[PDB]
Amino acid sequence: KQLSSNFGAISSVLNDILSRLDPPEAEVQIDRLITGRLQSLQTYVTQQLI
Amino acid sequence: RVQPTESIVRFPNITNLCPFGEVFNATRFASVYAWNRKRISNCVADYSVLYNSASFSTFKCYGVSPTKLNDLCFTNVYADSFVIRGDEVRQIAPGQTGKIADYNYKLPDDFTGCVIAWNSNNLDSKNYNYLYRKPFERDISTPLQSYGFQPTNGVGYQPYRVVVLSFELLHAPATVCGPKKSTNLVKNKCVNFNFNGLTGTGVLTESNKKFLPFQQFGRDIADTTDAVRDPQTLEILDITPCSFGGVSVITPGTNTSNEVAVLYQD
Amino acid sequence: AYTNSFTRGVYYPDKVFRSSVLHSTQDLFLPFFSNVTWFHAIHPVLPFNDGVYFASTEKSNIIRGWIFGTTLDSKSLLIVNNATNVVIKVCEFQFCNDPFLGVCTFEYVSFKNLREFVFKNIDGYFKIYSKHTPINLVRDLPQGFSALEPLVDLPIGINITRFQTLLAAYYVGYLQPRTFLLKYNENGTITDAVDCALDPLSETKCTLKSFTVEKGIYQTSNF
Repeated sequence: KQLSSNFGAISSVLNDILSRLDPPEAEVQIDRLITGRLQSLQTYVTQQLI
Repeated sequence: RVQPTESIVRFPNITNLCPFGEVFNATRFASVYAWNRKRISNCVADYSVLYNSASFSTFKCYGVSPTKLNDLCFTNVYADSFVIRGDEVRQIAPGQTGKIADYNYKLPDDFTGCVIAWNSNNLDSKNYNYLYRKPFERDISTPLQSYGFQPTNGVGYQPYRVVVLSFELLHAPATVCGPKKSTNLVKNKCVNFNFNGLTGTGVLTESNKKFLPFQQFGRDIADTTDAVRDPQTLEILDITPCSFGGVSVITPGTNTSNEVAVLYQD
Repeated sequence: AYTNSFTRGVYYPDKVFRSSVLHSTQDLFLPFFSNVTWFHAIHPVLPFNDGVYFASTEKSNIIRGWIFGTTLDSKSLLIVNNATNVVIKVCEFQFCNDPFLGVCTFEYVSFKNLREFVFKNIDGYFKIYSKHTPINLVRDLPQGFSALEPLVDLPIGINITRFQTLLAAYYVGYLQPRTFLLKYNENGTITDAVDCALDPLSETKCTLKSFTVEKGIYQTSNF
């Protein structure tokens, strides 16, 4: 379900951002998505180890 | 990862050239308080004609890119046609306020579209026909101040014709497509499919899913497209992802041999 | 008079297929068991507010359409279902004081029956959800659930605060921005719904994301 979170992006779909935007803005939106999914994954891995 | 064997560009069987000649070469434009909204539907719309035209004073796409405009198919396209003062060009943007921005024409913050404007000093100025004072509020109740457009005035006082190309995003069967050549639909292969901008990679199989007729594409728990409907053949096709697994090299050590065995994962 | 709205007023929030998933969504919905107003036409201009639930148990389809808008007379939407064609115009038609049927930016040309409609406008886009089902009841709205589906969306750009139903009783409700947990079946149709702010049982059901809540104490919201 945390895949579906936008984290401030225009969509949670990566391909929509890649197909809609030029890379000077699409890299920023993708950067927000990597930040959100990486934080969610690190939280998950922390729960996994505990 | 199983690599994609081919690619599929799929667009519906529409061949209609899209009427931008009545929009951008119009003999009359609306006022900013009584702005002309024209619905655009069911056409092959080439926006690179508008993007490569050097007669336009500005070109500001926000939600998409003008290079990607022909790559996407839109559901509903509306051209907000109004004649405004060139000093209020910068008011046509999300999250602003002004005489035209907060009274005459309010534009939404989450706006997905492009705004095109150009000078009309040699067309509209001679004139006081164009007047001024929630998103898209066309209040025409009369309290209304007119524009003093003359051709001998300054650049900030020249009349400028502004077209706001708003695009409704794809949550539905779309109708306003770009100039994309449709391809043949290969089944049971990892393909780089494209259903009106719904790009992706997977195995296209036949499905027994029963869509509602107002629905373009299904979705999954992970907000991913589980199924699509082909826009040229009314059938429901699942998208199974390409078969993927990790690579695990069994080695007895380089102290014994260099012969390895490759275990693929699941 | 008044009738019980029961479980009705739930439509499809989007044009996206889902199946076998308990999807929770938020949109303008008619709340569960709300106090909808009974109108009868044997032996009226009503407000619009924010979204209108409609329902009409028609024995012979006397009710054929509605007039929407703010002033509703030559200054407005209009649906006319004459013979077997639903003729719709958005013209500023000269309507009557009590507009009735005998025995221009848009133009469209196409108790035993329950015809339910949901009328709302989102930034001028007049989204209409509709569903017709056969019934056998002469008294009121029957206790049952059936989803409504979007068929007509019109970017009218028209402010609407009043509406009037023209003609087989009818019932008028109002949509509210309430969170709704919907249950899609194996076939992808809405079969069951939960309002997330009706009562603390349904608040517990919305919190746990399940239509079955077992024994225990469950923190739901903040008083």
